[PDB]
Amino acid sequence: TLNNIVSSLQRNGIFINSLIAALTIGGQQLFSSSTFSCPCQVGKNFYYGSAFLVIPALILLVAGFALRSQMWTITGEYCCPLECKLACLRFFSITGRAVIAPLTWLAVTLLTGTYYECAASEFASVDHYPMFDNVSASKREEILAGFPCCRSAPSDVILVRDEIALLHRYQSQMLGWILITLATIAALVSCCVAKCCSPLTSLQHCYWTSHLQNERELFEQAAEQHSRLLMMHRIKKLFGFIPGSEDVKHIRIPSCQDWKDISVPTL
Amino acid sequence: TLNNIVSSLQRNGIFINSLIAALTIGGQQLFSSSTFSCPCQVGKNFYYGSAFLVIPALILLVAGFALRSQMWTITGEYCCPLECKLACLRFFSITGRAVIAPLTWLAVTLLTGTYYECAASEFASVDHYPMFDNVSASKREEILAGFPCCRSAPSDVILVRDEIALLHRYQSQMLGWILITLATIAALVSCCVAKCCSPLTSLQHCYWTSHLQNERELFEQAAEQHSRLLMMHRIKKLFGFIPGSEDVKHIRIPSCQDWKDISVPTL
Amino acid sequence: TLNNIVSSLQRNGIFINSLIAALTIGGQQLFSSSTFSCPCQVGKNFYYGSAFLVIPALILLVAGFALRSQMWTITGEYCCPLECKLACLRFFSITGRAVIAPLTWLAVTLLTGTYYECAASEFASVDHYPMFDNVSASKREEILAGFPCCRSAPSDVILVRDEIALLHRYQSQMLGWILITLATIAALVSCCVAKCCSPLTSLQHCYWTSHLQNERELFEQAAEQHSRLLMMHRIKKLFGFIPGSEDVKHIRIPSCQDWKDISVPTL
Amino acid sequence: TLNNIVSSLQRNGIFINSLIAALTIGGQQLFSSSTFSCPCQVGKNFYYGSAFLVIPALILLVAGFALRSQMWTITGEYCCPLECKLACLRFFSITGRAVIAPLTWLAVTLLTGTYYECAASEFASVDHYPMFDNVSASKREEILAGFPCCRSAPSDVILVRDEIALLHRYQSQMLGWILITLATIAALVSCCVAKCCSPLTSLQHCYWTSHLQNERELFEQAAEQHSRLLMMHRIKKLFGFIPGSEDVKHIRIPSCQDWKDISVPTL
Amino acid sequence: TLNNIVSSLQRNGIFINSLIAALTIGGQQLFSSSTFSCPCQVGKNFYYGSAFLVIPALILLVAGFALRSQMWTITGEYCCPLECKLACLRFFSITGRAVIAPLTWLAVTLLTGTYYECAASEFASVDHYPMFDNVSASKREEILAGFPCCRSAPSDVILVRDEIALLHRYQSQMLGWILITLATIAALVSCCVAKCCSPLTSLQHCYWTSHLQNERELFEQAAEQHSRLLMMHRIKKLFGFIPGSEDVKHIRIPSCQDWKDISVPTL
Amino acid sequence: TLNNIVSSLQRNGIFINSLIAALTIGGQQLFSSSTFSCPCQVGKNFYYGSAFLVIPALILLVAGFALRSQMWTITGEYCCPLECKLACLRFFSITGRAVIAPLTWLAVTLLTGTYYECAASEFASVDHYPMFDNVSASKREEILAGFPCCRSAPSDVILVRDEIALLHRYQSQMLGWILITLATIAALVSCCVAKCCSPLTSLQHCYWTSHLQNERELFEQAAEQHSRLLMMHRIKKLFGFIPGSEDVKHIRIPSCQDWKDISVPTL
Amino acid sequence: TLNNIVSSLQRNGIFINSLIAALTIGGQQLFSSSTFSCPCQVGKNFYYGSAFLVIPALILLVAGFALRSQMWTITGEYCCPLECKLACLRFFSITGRAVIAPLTWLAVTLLTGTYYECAASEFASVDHYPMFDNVSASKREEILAGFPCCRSAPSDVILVRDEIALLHRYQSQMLGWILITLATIAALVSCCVAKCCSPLTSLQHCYWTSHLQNERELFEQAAEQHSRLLMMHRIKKLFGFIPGSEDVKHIRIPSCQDWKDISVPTL
Repeated sequence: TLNNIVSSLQRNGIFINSLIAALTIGGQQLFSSSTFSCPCQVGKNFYYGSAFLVIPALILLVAGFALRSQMWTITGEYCCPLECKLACLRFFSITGRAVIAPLTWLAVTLLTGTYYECAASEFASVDHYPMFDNVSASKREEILAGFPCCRSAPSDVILVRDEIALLHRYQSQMLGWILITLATIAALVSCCVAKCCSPLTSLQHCYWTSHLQNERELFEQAAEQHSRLLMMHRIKKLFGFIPGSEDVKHIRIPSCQDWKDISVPTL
Repeated sequence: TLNNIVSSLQRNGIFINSLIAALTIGGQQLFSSSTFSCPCQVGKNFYYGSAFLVIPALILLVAGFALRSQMWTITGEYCCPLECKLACLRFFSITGRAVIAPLTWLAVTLLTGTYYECAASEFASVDHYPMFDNVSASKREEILAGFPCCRSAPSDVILVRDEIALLHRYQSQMLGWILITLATIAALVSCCVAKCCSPLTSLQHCYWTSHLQNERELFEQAAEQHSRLLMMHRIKKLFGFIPGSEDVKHIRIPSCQDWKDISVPTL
Repeated sequence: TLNNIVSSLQRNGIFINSLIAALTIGGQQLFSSSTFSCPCQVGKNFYYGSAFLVIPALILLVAGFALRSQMWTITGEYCCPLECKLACLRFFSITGRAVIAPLTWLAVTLLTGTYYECAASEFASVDHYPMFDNVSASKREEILAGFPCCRSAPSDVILVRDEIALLHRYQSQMLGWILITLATIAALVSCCVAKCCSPLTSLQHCYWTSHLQNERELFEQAAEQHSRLLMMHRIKKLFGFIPGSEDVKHIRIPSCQDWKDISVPTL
Repeated sequence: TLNNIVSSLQRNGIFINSLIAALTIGGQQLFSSSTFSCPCQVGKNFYYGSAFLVIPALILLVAGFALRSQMWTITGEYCCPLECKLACLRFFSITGRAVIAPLTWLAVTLLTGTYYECAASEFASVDHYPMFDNVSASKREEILAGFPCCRSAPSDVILVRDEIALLHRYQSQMLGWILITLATIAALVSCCVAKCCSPLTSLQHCYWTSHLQNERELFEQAAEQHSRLLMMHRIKKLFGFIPGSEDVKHIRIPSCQDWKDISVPTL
Repeated sequence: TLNNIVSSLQRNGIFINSLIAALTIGGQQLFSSSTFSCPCQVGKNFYYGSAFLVIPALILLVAGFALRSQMWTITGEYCCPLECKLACLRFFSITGRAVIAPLTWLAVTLLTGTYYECAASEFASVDHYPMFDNVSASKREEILAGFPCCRSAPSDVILVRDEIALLHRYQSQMLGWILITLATIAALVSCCVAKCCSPLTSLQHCYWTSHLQNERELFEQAAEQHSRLLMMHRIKKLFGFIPGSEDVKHIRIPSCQDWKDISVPTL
Repeated sequence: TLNNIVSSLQRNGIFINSLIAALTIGGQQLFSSSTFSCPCQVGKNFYYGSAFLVIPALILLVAGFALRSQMWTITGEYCCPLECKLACLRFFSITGRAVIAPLTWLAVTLLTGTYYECAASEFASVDHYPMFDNVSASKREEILAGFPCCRSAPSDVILVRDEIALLHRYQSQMLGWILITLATIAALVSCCVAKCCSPLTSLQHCYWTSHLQNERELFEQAAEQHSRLLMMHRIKKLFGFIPGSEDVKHIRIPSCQDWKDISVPTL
Repeated sequence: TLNNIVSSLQRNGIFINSLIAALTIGGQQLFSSSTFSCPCQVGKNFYYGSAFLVIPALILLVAGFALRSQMWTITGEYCCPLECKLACLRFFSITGRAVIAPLTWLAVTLLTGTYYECAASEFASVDHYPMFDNVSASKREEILAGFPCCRSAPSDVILVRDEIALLHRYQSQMLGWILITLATIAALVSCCVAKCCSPLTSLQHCYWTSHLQNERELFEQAAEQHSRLLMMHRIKKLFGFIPGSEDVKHIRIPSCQDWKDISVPTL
């Protein structure tokens, strides 16, 4: 009964996607909490924030594609009629499974806002501030590059610092919501177009998916068993008894040519 | 006996709806407690409050529609007599299941009132207040935009601040109740009209719903088994034995054309 | 033996009603403790108290009616001799089950008294108080509207405040008892009239109720099984084997017209 | 063996009565501890104490009568020889079960004495007290109405207050004992008269009570089963198979008139 | 059922790789936390940081290759047509398993950044610093070599120290991301080329891998059993009974030449 | 099933080696923590550090060789063609098992560095230090010999002390890494040469190892049983019954010569 | 299965030796911690340290020899060809088991060093110390005899005391290592010579040891059973029934001579 509910969960797309999203959230939380500190330099703040913001998204997307064995088969079909559309639909389902990780990472990282502040702490528009008039441009880049990591300046500076930080957090969370909404809308219209383009009815589709899963599992079982039987026959020929046999009555001593023979697997 | 009560709960619309509502409430509580802070800017306070207030409602509604497989089938029927009314009724039941999430999120978020204060902290009507007479309009937008996040001004300011906050909380909770009542009334009249328009009697309807559930489960079971049998026959033809067979007496070595053959699934 | 006592409790009207009442009490306690604060405005105090006092009662009553499936059947009978009286009696039992929630909520909320103080904190009769003579009417509405939420005024004000609060709590609890007594008396006379009007004897009534419960459960079981058998025959016709069969000897490959055929359920 | 001792307790009148009394005591304790505060007004103190003292007694008595199904049957007999006396005896046993709740509530509430002090804190006889000579009658009602809730006056006032409180507690507990004794004596003489008037011997009575319990349970079992059999026959006629049957060989498709037919239950 | 899921995990490449990565991370954390301290010398800081950075990577890579028994067989094939490509593919899978450890160690050690600071604390570009103008070159190497381990100098020195440390941490984490991205991209293009060059189809490949695993396990089982049977026959010849036999009736005392005989195993 | 996984672990070389390494690490940690203190003499510091560093390595190596029973058999073969190479390979496997302990002890003791500081605290190169110019050579050996155990001198001395200690820890850990790398490289090239020199194929080798293990276990079982049977026959001859027999009917009293006879075991 | 692994451990020489060593270590630790205090006399310090150092070693060695029953048999053989060498080998194995205790006790006691300091605290070479020049020889023995137990003298004395204590601890631990190395080397060369001198091959030896163990256990079982049978026959003769018999039909009353007879056991 345990394996019953195990497979029943395995089929559930919702459970697998929720697990992927929860794992991404937790991993991102730990990762940010431990290994994130702003450089607080002048030219290198941007790249530092954008790397954490973007790179793991690409990594996780490429992982979500490459870790699906079915993707390799469909690529082999493409790599050097109806079948084209069916391949497109399988690749579509693969994309649906894979895309959940980069977008959840991006959404949680933007909603938290910590990365964005560091990423765009130099682009702050400072035109109506009383302390920044006299300061030289280079000195301006220096004072502007210090705000996110820490505060050591007088109270007026920490005031303007907190105001800029609040503005940038707002911008970050707004980007997060724009991305969430755009992604859900795109996924909806994409499922709509996929259903519209499908040459199958609503019943043939279920038979199709079941056929795919059963076909893969059955061919792997059969191939493994047939190979084992052939190997067991090669060994019975060489030694003179079947490996599983009990109380074998005839044993054949191998010669010096038989070893040479069984060296090669005949593919 | 466990799966007995599991399916018995699965049928219960009341239990599923209560679970959806409890999960939405808890998720909203955590979400608000962790990632909510007002920008306390001048033009950007509104959008920030309205995003949290509205966007997750749209997200959850689109989710409640799209996650129901039956909706995809009915759309396929619509996508390029009595059947039209039956499709309308199924889509109606789907809507009934889906609508519970956005309205519970909206009701709990309005009753709590925290989002509304930030959302409409600029529109405060300040005409009979003694400190706001002399202040310039821009300075007025600046002092008005600071009240929700924190208080650093003298005691008179914190007094007027607390009064405005109480007024806005009142308005929020009133909107919450208006929405709850309007939604329940609309749901009631909608179920009434649906029952009135139904061409079925009170008994044919039960037979209908049972037929729908049984039809879907049975066709998926049958299709999966038939596909497995056909695949098991293709493998018996290629290898020479049935994958489940024990003590197979005849094994056929595949040729170089058979692999080419079994490459294609014949759809 | 577990399901034995489970159904035995399910039949018990007393247990179900006690559970409904306990759940309403607990929910009201939590709800009031968390999301209740007085606006302490001038015109908006009343509506705020009356909403919490009244709206959930209407909500819970409409819920207690609409969540009973039998009510839908009786409405369908009414919706576009002896049977009329029997329908009246069933609807009466439904009302008996449903009414327990709004009245328990109202009784507990009035006995607690917290809502009533806020609801009617403006209507206080202030004619024999020494501080309210000179105060202007608008200023009077302002001082009167502040008493429930908090006290910041001198000791004389907190004295008169506590006195008004005690008077209003008294009025609230008295209303609570009047409502409890009126409701119990009405329920008693209503059960009396229902028994008096019943055209059945004391024995035919038991047979009647048992007939109703058995009729509903049996027709749902039978209809579900018959639909499953018909579906299993349609699938045997299409595929060539019965879904439950083991070691099927004849498999029929479907054609391109059979899929079209089984697309429609024949209702 | 569990249901054995469960029914054995169910028969025990002593256990059921002890449970009712313990539940009433605990409920009264919680109720008084949470929702009881004196108004400390002038004209409204009395009604406030008398409501808590009396109303729940009436409520619980009407509940103890109305919750007994047998009472409904006997009323139906009365509602529009030996049988009259037997009905009187059944109604007598019902009264014996019902009366335990109001009298236990009254006894515990009077023995505690908290309600009585508030109920009769205005009627105090103040004729030999040195501070009450000069005070005007209205001022006297004001000072007299403040004693129970709290003490803020000088030490002489708190002295006379504590003395009045002790006197009223004494009166309350004395009333409690008078009520307990009167109730037990009345119950004793009432059981005596009931035994004296009973036209049955000491053995016919046991057979009678057993007959009543067995008659009710048996008729409900039989009626339910007979109704189920008749319903199962109506369904066999409509569908063509009995709902419990396994491997049904003949299935009859219903026509459009059969649904109309089975719509009505034939009562 | 335990060994079922044990082997099912054993097959999972993802689980084994995740376990290797987690173990490497934990071991690196402990190792760095306990046995890492900078020498804070002048010429020897570099080698000290580069050893920890690089050497364990080489060690773990050579371990990941050498601990795979299959690698020894393929090397024996190489050591003094289609088979060459198949050997290349097996060696490729071995590389895929092995490479996960050195790159995870390098990535975690660079992302942490502690090693890099010590490794390149001498190469700091000091051209625009006010305290380093006058200092002699040798004294410069001395002050520059002290920053990572500890701070004892005045506040200006600890300021410039913290700035250099932040710059070097930035450079380290950037190198970490460059390495992660380059490694994932190389692995992707490498799997692509391997799939492109594979002379097998998508089905022959599964049969191939299953054949390899079954062939190895079966030949080891068979060889062990055959050797045991031959040994049991040599012992039956020498002693006169089979080691497992019960109630042996004939025992042969060995002579002084038989011991000489059984001394040699005949290979 | 327990003994199943017990033997399966017993075969695992990796598990046994990991256990040996963990035990060596823990034992070394305890040993160093409890019984290690520097003498802080002048001529005797070196020997004291080198003993702990080196002696347990020799001890553990000789133990790893001598505790393997197979080593005794191969030595007996050597002690006063193909067989020589096979003996070399067995001795090689023994060495592979044995070498893991001394090198792990050496690596952990060097990486920790505590022993090395004491071992080479006299050889410190003191040529560019301001306090050591004037001090006489003997006094120099005295001040130099005190640094590791404790510090009682002024702050300048503890400064130079900490610097020397850091330098020596660096040298120790560098030696540790050099030893680890040299050992792994030597083990790799040694396994390579052993595989290259092996006159067996990749399959004959598995049969060989299995033959060795089975041969040893079987001959010990057979020899023990045969000896027991012969002894049981000597006792049956002397006493007149077989030791395991039940309900022996004939008992023979031994004479005074039989005891003399059974005194000798006939070897 | 429990006795299976119990005997399997019993055979393991390594487990028994490890247990002996652990028990000796723990016992020595407790013994030293509780009952060890230096006399701090002049002539009696030496004997006190040497007793604890040496005597328990002799005790434990004599115990390890005398507690082995096989040693008694071999001594009986010696006490008033090939057999001499076989006896030598058995006595050798006994020595191997016995020697582990005295050497572990000596090694742990020397490595700890506490005993040695007390044992040789008088022999300290005091020739280059400034306080010991003037002191008279007897006074020198008095000051020298006080250092180990406690310190009450000025700081210069505690300095020279700690230095002497460190020197003596060094000497102790060096002796410990010399003893460990000498013992392991002697054991190795001794096992080598024993294997070299053994007239048996590598297989006859296993048969020999198994024969010895089986011979001892079997003769004890047989002798016990035969004696029990003879005793049971003497009792059957005297009483007239066999002690284990059930429902004995014939009972013989003993006479006054039979008691005299059964008094003697006939040896």
